Amino acid sequence: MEITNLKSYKELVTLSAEEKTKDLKDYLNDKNRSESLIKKFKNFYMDLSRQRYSEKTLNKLVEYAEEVELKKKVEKTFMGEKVNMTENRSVLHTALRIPIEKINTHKIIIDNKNVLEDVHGVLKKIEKYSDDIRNGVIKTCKNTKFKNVICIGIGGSYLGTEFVYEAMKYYYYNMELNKNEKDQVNNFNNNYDQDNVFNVRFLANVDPNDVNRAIQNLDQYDTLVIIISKTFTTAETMLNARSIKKWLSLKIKDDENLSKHMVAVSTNLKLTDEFGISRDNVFEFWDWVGGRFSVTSSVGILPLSIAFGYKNMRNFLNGCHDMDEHFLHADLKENIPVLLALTSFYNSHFFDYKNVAILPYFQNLLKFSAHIQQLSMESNGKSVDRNNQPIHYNTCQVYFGEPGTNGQHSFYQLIHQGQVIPVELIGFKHSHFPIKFDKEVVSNHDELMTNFFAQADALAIGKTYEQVKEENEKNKMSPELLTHKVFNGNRPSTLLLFDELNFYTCGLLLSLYESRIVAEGFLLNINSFDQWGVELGKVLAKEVRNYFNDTRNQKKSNTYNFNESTKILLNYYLS
Amino acid sequence: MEITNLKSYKELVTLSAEEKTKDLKDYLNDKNRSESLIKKFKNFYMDLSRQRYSEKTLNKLVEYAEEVELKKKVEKTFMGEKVNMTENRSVLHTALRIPIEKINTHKIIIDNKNVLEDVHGVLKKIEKYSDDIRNGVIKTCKNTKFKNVICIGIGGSYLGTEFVYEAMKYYYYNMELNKNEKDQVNNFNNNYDQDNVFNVRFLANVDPNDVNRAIQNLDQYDTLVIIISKTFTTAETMLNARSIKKWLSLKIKDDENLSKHMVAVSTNLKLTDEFGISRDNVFEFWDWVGGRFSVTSSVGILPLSIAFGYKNMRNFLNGCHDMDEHFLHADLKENIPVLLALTSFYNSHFFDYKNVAILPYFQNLLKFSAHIQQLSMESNGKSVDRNNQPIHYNTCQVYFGEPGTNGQHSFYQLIHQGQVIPVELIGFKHSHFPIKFDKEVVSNHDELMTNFFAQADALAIGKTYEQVKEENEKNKMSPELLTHKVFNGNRPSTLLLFDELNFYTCGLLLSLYESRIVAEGFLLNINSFDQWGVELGKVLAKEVRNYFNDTRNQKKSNTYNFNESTKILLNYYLS
Repeated sequence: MEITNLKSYKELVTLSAEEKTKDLKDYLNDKNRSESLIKKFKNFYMDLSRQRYSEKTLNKLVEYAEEVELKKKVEKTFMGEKVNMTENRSVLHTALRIPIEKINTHKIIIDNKNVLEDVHGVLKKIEKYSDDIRNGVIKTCKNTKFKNVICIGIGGSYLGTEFVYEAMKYYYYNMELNKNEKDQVNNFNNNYDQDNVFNVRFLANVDPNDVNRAIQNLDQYDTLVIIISKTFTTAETMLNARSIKKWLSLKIKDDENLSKHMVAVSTNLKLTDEFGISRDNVFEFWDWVGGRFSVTSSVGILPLSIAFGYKNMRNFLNGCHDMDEHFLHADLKENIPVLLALTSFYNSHFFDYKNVAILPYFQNLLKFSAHIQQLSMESNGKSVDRNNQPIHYNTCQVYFGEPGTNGQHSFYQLIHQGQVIPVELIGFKHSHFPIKFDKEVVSNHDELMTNFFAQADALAIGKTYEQVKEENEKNKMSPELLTHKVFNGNRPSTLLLFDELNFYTCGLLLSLYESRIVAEGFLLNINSFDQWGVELGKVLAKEVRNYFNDTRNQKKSNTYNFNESTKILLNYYLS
Repeated sequence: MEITNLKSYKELVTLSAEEKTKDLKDYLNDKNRSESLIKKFKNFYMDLSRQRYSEKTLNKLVEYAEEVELKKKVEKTFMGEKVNMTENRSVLHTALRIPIEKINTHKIIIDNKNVLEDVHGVLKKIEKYSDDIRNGVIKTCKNTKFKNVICIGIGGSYLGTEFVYEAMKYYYYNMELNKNEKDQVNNFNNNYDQDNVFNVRFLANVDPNDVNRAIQNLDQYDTLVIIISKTFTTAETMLNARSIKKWLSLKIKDDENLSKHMVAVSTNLKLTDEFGISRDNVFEFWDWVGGRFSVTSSVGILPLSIAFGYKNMRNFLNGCHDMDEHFLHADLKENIPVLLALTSFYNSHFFDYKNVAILPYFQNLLKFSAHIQQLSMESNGKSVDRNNQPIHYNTCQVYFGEPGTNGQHSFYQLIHQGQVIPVELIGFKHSHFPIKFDKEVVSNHDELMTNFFAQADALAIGKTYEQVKEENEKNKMSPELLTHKVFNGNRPSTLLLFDELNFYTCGLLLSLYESRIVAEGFLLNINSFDQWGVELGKVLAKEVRNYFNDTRNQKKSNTYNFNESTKILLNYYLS
């Protein structure tokens, strides 16, 4: 039986029909409702009050989570049970961030071995290697300190890493290297050309234009190359790795010097060996770590500990861990990722809102949305349930976004007056670079933040035809045009307000979304952990590859059966 | 009367219901249909064959364009008629790219003046100024050549510019500065630290973290600052301008030296004067240039001619112009932007596909999607028709995307197996940085391109349960799991294949989308040219601004009426 047949789902269909006749502006006058829909965990508030439900409807959503046995399923995941039912695998990204003091108390036995011993064996290796790179114990072939890091990887092998890298770099440069303090503003004399300011680049696209971007103004002698691929056979990553090895070899000709400049994050020891990577330079991860959940494994912990130091990355892991513990243990009504997943499920299923806008009011979060896109869409963009039945109900929404105020000046016209798009706004009390001049009405960070509060309220409340008509008493615009100025309101939003974006809080933010996606897959009754949808395109691309090979070299080999359109475009492409 | 009442619309409702029972795989075996749905204009092919229509249904879409008088409306726009009916304004971004030889033959008289004289007066000023900056005639306060350009502007004042900047920079560095030739590959010795390699930065967010990113490792003495704002009062832009002027003044203390480092793109001559910008340093644009259509005015032409030289920008303008001429003059059945707009309208209205994925298989197009998002969403994300009637039918889709293969490794799981998302794939025959090693099966650019063809075909054809079952004869996966591997297909795509991404072709690409959006607004019967939806959020943010001002300074002023949730979060934010 499908989720749509559950008693609590059928009840939500009728409750949502009544919710559609209610205005958010009226709900926002109820202080009791606001107090119930605003939750606090550590250094942050989550505000669900601008969502189209009464406390009674949210209680029914909790009854739905109970009816699908969400807590039982989340617990099985954390315990190491084979919840990835199509690949028959465990899902243990949460084990990556369990701290050393819990190695025995929080043990997870897979194939008669405590997996936390493997987790910590790798983390100790990263701490040592990154400390050695940063202290100049490990040097380049010219006996100098490394200055650049090229990370080569696709999808999950870099998206999470780039999100964290861009989010944290200025906190690290400003608060740590430049020792900026909260009472001080206008730190324009901050130095960015000093020790341990690594020029980190992500070589993700197989497009050779991306190799061009990766190598731009870099000296091979200052560059460490990290190749991220579980199999060490990934087509794009490995072609990029071979290309970057050729670039390194333009200057670094000796194999032993070349091995000082290359590292791998992989388990294929045979292939890393063949590539010329030393054994001390291979960092492992496990099959129970999904690509889109891999940033807390060596995939992200190794390049981020090189860039920022292991101590900072340990704090990030503690953040992930504390949010994981909250997700597992908190009662559903007080469980932040669960309530966020229930809200998303409610908007998509009962209002048919098939989009989510991820809008952090923080420019350093410019790469967060791109990571959330894979994490959400690749996990939950499915059409077959956990009972192997093809399904027709809504699965994952389309996720998109740009940091505020950028997204605000780009596409909010549609968010206010076009199709309804639920938004998730993320804001902080403090900047990574506070600016304030004496004559200004507000600090620049306060100016940014006026929009964080106002946008959420404008979406919820709108502006009626009569309010537009009242303002027109002075404007005197032609009255037939007034309809163009109406804001219907009832456009939902979630507000996430943290005190500061530090390493610990960035961990809380990552785990919050990883937890939300895991909870949502169980609510949708789909497998969040596989990705069978990526196969067809790869198979067909291999056929085009062979055709390109035979055509470019004018050498017959393979049989081709291209459709009529592809034959016309291939002829143009190859002429 | 609404568009939904038109004879041809009512006919499309019934034709689309039959189209839903037809498979793209069958249509793709018809060479005649493929030849009809593949169009050629200059140096490119547009392939509409993987769209869910027969040639008969596309002819009905053309009858719909005729019934809404699309050609009459497009002609009125090009002629300078006040088609922006809510603001009573002309829409003349197409006049920005009319070449000098057509100044009289293609004249447009607005307020008894040929607007082409104003267009060319500004273009001549840009050519002279950019030539002078690039030849070192115009120097810094230290009598050296400028090295950096900080563009300060929001929304339309930078999105188009950043798209073109990122798209063209490597073509300019590789083909022009390094003189790379098409027969040669592996140009790893290309030099990027030479004359006229400008370090262009875009300061768009009011977040002070963006000021930090803009000034990172820059010397005030090498930096030219361009402030882009029609009114010179835009809150975010002007706070950023004041902040950057303070940063410049840390080293450049004299007003006359400060004026050598500052330029404005504005019409408010009183305010540019007050800011300390010299009269020769103010570049004008007109009210008939919409922000999201402003890249071909001084907004984009000035910073891009500094970065690349006016001659390159003149070729970009010629590209825009040639596509504009095609859009205006081509018969509807042979009109590329019209057919693209009709396809978009058809997918959204008749299939209820409310999303568009913009997927260029070219890393240098990494900023194209962000520009297309504003251009589409802000123009067409409306809910009131041209007859001032509130409407309930679909308007602009949600636009999103990442360049291929990046987007491919991120969210294509959903595009293949989750909700149906029409895609627009953009590819080139040549790279900006060709790479090829002797032992490789294909050049890196060919490897990228195998995916361009394969993805379009995989989306169209899918893979049936019986094809999955046949492959399982060897794999022997548990048979109940086979449903997870099915690809339903019939997922539509448009392919755009150009020979090369040069300045002229980048102009063709920009105009193609500007033309498509203009055509689509007329098909939707909405006003593509206004943006009343941005008002409410600004008004409410000003109230939060005053509250922040009174609270931070502990000084009473204004009356506040915040809802119950905002009061709770404001208290947290301010404590």
